[PDB]
Amino acid sequence: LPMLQVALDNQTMDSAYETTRLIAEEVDIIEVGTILCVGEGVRAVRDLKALYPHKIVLADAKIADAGKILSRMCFEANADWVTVICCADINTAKGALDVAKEFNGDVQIQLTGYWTWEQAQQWRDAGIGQVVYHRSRDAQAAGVAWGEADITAIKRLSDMGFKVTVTGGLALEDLPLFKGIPIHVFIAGRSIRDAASPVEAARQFKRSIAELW
Amino acid sequence: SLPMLQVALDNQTMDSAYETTRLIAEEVDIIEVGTILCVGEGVRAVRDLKALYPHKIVLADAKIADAGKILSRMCFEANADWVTVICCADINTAKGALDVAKEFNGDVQIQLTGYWTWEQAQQWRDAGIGQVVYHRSRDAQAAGVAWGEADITAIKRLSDMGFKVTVTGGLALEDLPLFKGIPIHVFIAGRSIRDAASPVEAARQFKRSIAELWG
Ligand SMILES: O=P(O)(O)OC[C@H](O)[C@@H](O)C(O)NO
Ligand SMILES: O=P(O)(O)OC[C@H](O)[C@@H](O)C(O)NO
Ligand SMILES: [Mg+2]
Ligand SMILES: [Mg+2]
Repeated sequence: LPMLQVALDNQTMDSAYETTRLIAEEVDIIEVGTILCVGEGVRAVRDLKALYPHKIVLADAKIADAGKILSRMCFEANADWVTVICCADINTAKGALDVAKEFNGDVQIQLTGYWTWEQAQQWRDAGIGQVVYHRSRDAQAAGVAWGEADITAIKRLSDMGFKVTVTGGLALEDLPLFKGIPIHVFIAGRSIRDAASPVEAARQFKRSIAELW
Repeated sequence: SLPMLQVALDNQTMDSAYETTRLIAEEVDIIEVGTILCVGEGVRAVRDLKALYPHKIVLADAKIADAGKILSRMCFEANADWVTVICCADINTAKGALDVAKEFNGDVQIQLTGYWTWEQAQQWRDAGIGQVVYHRSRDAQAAGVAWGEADITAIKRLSDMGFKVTVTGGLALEDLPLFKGIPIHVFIAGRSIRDAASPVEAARQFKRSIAELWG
């Protein structure tokens, strides 16, 4: 089954803990959001992995350059996975991946904004096994909806051999769009954190995923 | 005008950054909180460095990729003057960051790290972005990528489009003459200042060379 990931897009640890204290055990992966990485720094990764060592922790650092340096910082803070932004030089993804292997972790390419199919082939040739297909929140706010072009692109990435994560303002009702595709992870940030009942929101996601896959 | 000099504080902790700034804060024009320091310490790095050096321009090199308004606002509430947005970001990300920047009488630079297109550049101009950072990736550098002709051509084209262009990426003193004759807004030096035997003298050498080349 597709795993469920909660995005902790919080500015401070105490704000993040307001969410984790409700739903840490209701999800498979705990993401330190980019907002939290910039707010608190990599202590957020160290702290959350110490709290939830049995969970996969993702540092959503969106690394753009200095792949080995920034990756090592996250992995030394005990991240399982790190993100590299899609426009990074290929050597940045390669550098992050080399460090990830030292820690038995993994690298995901975050597909936020502009990227190309040639770049996608480079990631595959470099040994990258995970991509995050992301509808940007700012695109969403400008009226961009999930659509058939997304489903097509997601299928194409899956066929290239990537494990695909899907994210970007996902609501419970969006899940059936992706049916039949071997999605690795669905991320929910707002739709879990900001729900009247975060526990219900997480359980509904898990229920629906179980129903559909 | 002479190109200004910006120090990149790509340190993992505040105390390491201060080992540099206590030497060169008054020897450079712009103090950058490097992406490595934003990730190492969080946005308190911006707040603390601006409190130390409130007369200096402080750049938060956050390389914002999405959530332009939220991430911009965090940096500006920490008293940043400038923030970076990564070149692949949705155009509405750049716009959102710029909207917030205007509230704080700050500014946004697009960081040209990695892959981007001339269509995207026209979009940034049309959105009201007035600065770009032309960057040779350190990982590209380590893979043997040198500065050269194609860079000069693109930097000129960016300047002609109306951007103030910052040049950065493993710059050494010996690289500066490649850019002579171009109205460069800022040169950034991270490693070549921080890691010098004498950071003060490294900064001063950059300043002397710049004054010779653009004087
Ligand atoms: O479900 P959302 O609130 O859209 O958050 C998930 C998304 O993937 C973010 O964490 C993110 O990385 N935005 O850039
Ligand atoms: O002079 P460097 O050590 O290359 O550092 C300057 C560069 O602009 C970095 O701060 C950076 O942003 N790298 O992505
Ligand atoms: Mg995220
Ligand atoms: Mg920088």
